[PDB]
Amino acid sequence: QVQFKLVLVGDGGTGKTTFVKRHLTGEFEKKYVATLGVEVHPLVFHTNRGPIKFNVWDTAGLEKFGGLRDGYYIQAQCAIIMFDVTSRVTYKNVPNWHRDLVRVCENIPIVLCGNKVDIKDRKVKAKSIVFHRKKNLQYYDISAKSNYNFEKPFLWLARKLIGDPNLEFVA
Amino acid sequence: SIHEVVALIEELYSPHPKHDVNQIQQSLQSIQKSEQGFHLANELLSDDKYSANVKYFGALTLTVQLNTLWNVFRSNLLYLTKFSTLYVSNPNMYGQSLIIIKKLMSNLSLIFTKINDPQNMIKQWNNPINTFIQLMSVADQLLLDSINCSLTYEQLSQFVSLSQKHNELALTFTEVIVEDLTKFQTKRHSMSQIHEVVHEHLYISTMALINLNLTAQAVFNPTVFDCITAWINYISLTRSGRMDLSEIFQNLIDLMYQSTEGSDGYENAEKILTIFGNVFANDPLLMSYDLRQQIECIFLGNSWMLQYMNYLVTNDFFSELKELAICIVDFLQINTLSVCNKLFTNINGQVQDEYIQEYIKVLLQMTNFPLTPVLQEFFSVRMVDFWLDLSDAYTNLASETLRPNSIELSTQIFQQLINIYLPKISLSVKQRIIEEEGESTSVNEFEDFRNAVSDLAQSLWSILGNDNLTNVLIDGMGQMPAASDETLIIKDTDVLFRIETMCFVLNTILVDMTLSESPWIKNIVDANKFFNQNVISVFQTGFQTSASTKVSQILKLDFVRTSTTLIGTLAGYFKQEPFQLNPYVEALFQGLHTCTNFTSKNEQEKISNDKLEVMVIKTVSTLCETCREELTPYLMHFISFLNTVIMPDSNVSHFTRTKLVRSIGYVVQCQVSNGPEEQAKYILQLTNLLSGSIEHCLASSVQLQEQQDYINCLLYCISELATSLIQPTEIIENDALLQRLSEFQSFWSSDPLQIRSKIMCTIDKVLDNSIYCKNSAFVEIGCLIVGKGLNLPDGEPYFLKYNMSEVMNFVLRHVPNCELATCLPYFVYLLEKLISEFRKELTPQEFDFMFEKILLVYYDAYIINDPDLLQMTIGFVNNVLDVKPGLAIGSKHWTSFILPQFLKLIPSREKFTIVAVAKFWTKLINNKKYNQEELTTVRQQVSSIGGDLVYQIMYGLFHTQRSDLNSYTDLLRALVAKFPIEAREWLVAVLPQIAGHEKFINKLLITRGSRAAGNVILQWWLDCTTL
Ligand SMILES: Nc1nc2c(ncn2[C@@H]2O[C@H](COP(=O)(O)OP(=O)(O)OP(=O)(O)O)[C@@H](O)[C@H]2O)c(=O)[nH]1
Ligand SMILES: [Mg+2]
Repeated sequence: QVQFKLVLVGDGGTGKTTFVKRHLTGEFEKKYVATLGVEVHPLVFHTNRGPIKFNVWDTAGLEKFGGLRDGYYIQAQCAIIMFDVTSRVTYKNVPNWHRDLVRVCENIPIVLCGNKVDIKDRKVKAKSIVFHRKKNLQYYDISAKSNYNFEKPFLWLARKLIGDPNLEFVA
Repeated sequence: SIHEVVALIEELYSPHPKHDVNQIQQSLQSIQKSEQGFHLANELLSDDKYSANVKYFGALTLTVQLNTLWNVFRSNLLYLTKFSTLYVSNPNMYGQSLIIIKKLMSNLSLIFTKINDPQNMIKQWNNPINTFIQLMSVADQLLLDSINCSLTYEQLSQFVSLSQKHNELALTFTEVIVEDLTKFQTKRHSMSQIHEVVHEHLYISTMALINLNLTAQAVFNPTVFDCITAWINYISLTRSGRMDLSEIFQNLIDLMYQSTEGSDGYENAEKILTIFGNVFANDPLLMSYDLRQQIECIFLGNSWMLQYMNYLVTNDFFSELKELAICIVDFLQINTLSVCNKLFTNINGQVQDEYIQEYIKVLLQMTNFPLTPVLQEFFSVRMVDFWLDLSDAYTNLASETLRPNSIELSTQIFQQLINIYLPKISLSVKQRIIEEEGESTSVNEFEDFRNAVSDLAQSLWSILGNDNLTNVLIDGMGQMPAASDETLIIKDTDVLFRIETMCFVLNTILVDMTLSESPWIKNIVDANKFFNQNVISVFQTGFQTSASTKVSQILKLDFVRTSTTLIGTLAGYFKQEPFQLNPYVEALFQGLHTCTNFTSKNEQEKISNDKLEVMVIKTVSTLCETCREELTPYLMHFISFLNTVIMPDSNVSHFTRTKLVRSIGYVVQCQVSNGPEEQAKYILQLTNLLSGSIEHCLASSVQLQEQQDYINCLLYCISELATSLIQPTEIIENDALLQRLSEFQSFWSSDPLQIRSKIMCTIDKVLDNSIYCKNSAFVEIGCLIVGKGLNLPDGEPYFLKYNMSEVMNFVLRHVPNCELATCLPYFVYLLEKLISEFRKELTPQEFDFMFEKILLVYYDAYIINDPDLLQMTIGFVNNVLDVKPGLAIGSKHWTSFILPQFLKLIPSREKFTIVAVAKFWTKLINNKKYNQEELTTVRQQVSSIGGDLVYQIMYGLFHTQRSDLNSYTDLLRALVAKFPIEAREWLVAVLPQIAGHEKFINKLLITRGSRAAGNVILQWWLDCTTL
């Protein structure tokens, strides 16, 4: 099997830990306990060309709990930035996380994820998002509570990291 | 110990580590800070043998100034020193060693912002560029002291750019500084002090360096571009002192226009276009009018711009052409109001007409851009928004200022506009997209494009009207047979695509209309003999399509979708002219019969079959919603067809079963010309059918997934029947019912046919089965059925109107047996519907009864640690406060349970729980439905728990984040609005439990009264966070 380092960043809340927990166990955490520094978890996906595993570095969004902060980004091979579509202030810090990532890993693939689309009091609309300019960067509406675009940010990553737009993740 | 530190640093960054990287990184966090953590970074950076990751971890460990006043100097000294080491080693090298330099730069930015900050050491560090740049000219440690705020000559500045990497580092350093200042500004609002020292030293030398890079050959370095954008984004957030950028914009224009294919392959062209697009999309007034007009001349014109566009289209650089188009549209969209003024109003007689009509001609000419949309060009795509804004500007002009030719010229322009866009949104375009890319994201962008064009056409209706838009679409579509052959299959693909796009835009225009206020639609369709025939032939052609390829499949779905939605919207016409409805009804049911008896099992053609089927049934139901009186002759047939497909052994879908029942119910609802008994005959037949099918399914087989889905289908059929039998709230011609109102009111109040009892005995049999009562889906549909008759207009003779007891018995029979965490919200929403319906009859004893049985007994083992259910209970109490507050105030659980529990939930960490409890307390304080006794008692009660309450608030803001601060302000503010005297009595005791600045807010929160808190609050939170 092949292994890839993913770093998961974004402001506190937004749902990074619940995202990786839904991918790992199918559980949906309703309560918010902020992470302290990082948590590293393997996620294996099955597909053609054998399985591929992302070891995911769920970082802390609160700077009070940042831990190593930039140190987690070293040797990173892909990144996921995440914001809360119900909290516009989380979307305004997206370029902050983006430059913090690319100042140590500039040409790596990064997926931008608007979480919590299931909440229909949505305050950020997809036409407002413009960070799909470059090719090493992609946007997706996702919801860790609704599984909407569940494992699509990992599909796009995988496709660019191995170099084939056709994997589809067989179960 | 340094060797083992380096060891586990390397092990942190290894691909296959042991010893658990989580514990490794925790141990690394333990090392910083420490007695030697600072010295550790020292020895980690100064030793040459350490690797890049290890040196960068050292640079990171230096960042712990967030862990009294002179160790700041020590760390500053070390940043400068290691900075100089690693930046001298950079020029005589090639690559790989830049990220550690960047980190040292970022930390020097943070130092820069700590020293130059309010709140005999040293106060000044004015120009980090000068400080940085005097340190290659170099008894030793004494230098750094005087080099600190040392002035640099602009000649010696230029001397440093003797090599190219020196220029790179100098530009990158200002870039880093303003990027970190931008990050700090986004998070934190306490830097209006440092923006002036940046304005007054760093700005000048930065503009000098950027301008030298832009004007001097042989020293230019593309990094300047990454620098410029930085300083743009930094200047945009400060204010939209004034930092200029006008000369930089001028030189960027000049450098762009010197970039050609032969000069540098338009590299500088695309870079400066990205910069200008950033400016135009986010802060366009940052560029002055003169420079914007130079840009306007260049964008619109042998001309440079044209020679660039061809360069993009011959080499198929469609992505770069797309981003060019985005930039140009964002530019053009700056002066839409002035263009609208200089065109249509009169506030150089025509030599500015000769200019602006040419302007409009080349904007139309650019919109029509000779390439296929989304697949090649977004010029037509991206400035649907320009034309939308221009039409909105025209329609919003003052009626007394328009030119005499305004109507005519606007009609000409915005009509040639639709002439342009109709071929652009042809399904032939989507066909080609999926032929060359398949079901990519380009088709999602194409759908977005058609929807944007449809919104544009809706906007243009107010300018063009029916005479110059809608009648054009209907006339051009209704004077010739698209398929004169009586097969009614449109045989030519081109006329098919054309008529489909026309149907699409006609639909979009027709939905904004209520086709009953005007006989226009009947008058215009009567003048077009082939209109209905062509609509039906579009439907038939699309739906009899031999879907050979998946391209043809998705296009078939598109054609039938367009045609069916058009039929559904023409329903209003059909009501004005019913003798045209029968062909549509016959075609729809013939196609439905085609769907159902279709048994060919490709398994992926049946998904398309079911999509076609649901489209068909949606449109027959939308026709029945409006034409229910005109469809009476079909009723007996519908009921018969329902009987042949309601059975589970049918190839119909459950959703079509439900929509068919709903449409039948629509037709039954208006059958009031006789007594209520004849209509109740139909209703009894339908309810017996549905309930008997449910009971047969429950008794005949084990309830596997098939049987569960069928039970769900039938419960939704009952719900659709109940919904379709609700009287339409709008008054309709010849009610006839109104002559018979009393005798329906007396009939369904008695319900001799026992419809309500039958229906809820069915629901009970479903939910008394263990398999279903634990299923929130079926709990939901049952609660919906029980709640249809609630909150309807008083006196409406609605058949399924359950009284209060009947409702609660229901919930009382089924909350002990359901899965609470998933099912209880539906019961609680039904109880809220109940208490809204019966608000004037309810007593606090009945409120306590339903609050105890449904919520309080389950609060600890199921609710207290479940955010959804907790927000549910808070919303229930809030709803009772909205409706009839004395029910909760007079409750025996008010002081006992509600106030203490909602008092504890204030420092919750879930944002919606926070906003729910804040809503609770705010409405408790600000409820205007109180009588004076209730108000007195509520003030007594809030005065009793006010100290605990204000503690819980301040306890929350101490630990919560900036996003959920506002949710507390509205709460806290409320207090000082109503209890200003106790407030400080409560503040002086809770603030020391969680010094000067505290008293500050106490003097400035109560002084404000209300409305402008929060601004007073965060300046407190920003104080009491650092410590
Ligand atoms: N409605 C909805 N809520 C969600 C969704 N995803 C997460 N949440 C909620 O949002 C909160 C986010 O919590 P976390 O996942 O721990 O946030 P985080 O990214 O780990 O934040 P930090 O630990 O501070 O870095 C949780 O309480 C979830 O209940 C979602 O997709 N939809
Ligand atoms: Mg987390």
